[PDB]
Amino acid sequence: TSLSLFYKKVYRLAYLRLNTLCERLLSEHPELEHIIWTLFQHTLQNEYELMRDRHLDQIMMCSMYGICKVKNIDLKFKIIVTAYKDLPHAVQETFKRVLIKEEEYDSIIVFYNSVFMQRLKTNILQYASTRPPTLSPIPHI
Amino acid sequence: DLYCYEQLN
Amino acid sequence: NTIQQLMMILNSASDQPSENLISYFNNCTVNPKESILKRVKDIGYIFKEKFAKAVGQGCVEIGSQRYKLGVRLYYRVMESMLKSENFSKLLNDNIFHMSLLACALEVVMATYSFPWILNVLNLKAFDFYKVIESFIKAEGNLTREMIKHLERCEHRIMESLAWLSDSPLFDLIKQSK
Repeated sequence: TSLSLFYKKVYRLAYLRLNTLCERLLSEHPELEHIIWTLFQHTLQNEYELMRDRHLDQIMMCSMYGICKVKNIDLKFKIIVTAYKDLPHAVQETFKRVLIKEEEYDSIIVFYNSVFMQRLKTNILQYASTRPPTLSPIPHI
Repeated sequence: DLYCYEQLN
Repeated sequence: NTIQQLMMILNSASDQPSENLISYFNNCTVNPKESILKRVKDIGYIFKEKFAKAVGQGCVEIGSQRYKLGVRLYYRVMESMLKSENFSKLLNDNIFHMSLLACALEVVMATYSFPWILNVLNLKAFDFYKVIESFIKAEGNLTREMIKHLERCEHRIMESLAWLSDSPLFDLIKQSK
């Protein structure tokens, strides 16, 4: 219950930020946001150790980039990161300085290629199929 | 593939 | 400004729990009065020493004064929450008191200007987070700017501080999942 409440709050925040970036960068390709959301939510619930000493928005941006990668939608990480900066609370250190291994820090692209994408590759690849995706419910409010 | 061939700049 | 009006009232409020609060304390299967008073006193000592190191002047009175405003806000909010409602459990809960007190202190720090206060009270961000929304709901004198500040503190905890190593969150995920 406490944890369920906590996750509800986290999902609401996460989705709101997701929706803002998507409405802005994936204006065309509206089917993607709900897929990106499914990957993002799966990561928070099932691969939560990726959150340890990290930031929710790092998981968010990595999810956007990964889905658009399978969907072969041209969307550079730089473009994502540049759009990310316009979020009110957004700070560039969040993408320029990310925990990689034990106490090594690098850009979000390094975190993506070396940690996130390694961990979620099979989950992400499932979106390469033409079958109807089984999507996560969009979080309330 | 899923690799990102970008350098943050 | 409702925050300014609040500081005025706190400035005139007494330093110890009201008679109403005390009544609730006496209704507790395990009376929390002495531990509540003791906590206030222990934290006062820590806060003033830490505030003085930070700002200077070998144990500042400004720090002592800020702390008093915080404790008064803390008793006020505690009072309204209890009034709007196992008080023994609640009133005997360490997390409840320490988080409510820190939230009261954060509001005072923010008006006379966020995790600094957590370090000061040795409070884990996840434990603190639990009281934010309730405090906001229980305190009618918050300005829109203070509500956004508290909401921002909550978001910072949800986005990163609650996920720092050693956070009680991971222990909770593991047991549920």
